[PDB]
Amino acid sequence: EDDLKTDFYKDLTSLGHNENQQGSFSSQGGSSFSVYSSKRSENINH
Repeated sequence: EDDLKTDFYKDLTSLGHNENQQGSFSSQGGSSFSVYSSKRSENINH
């Protein structure tokens, strides 16, 4: 007699992620008064 049995099992999984997010925000507020005289300025950035 000769018997010969053989198994080869291979399993491969690859997972990839690339994520890119940008946000840039700016707001301005201004009031001006002249002759009473006043100047008023506001600026905000995020």
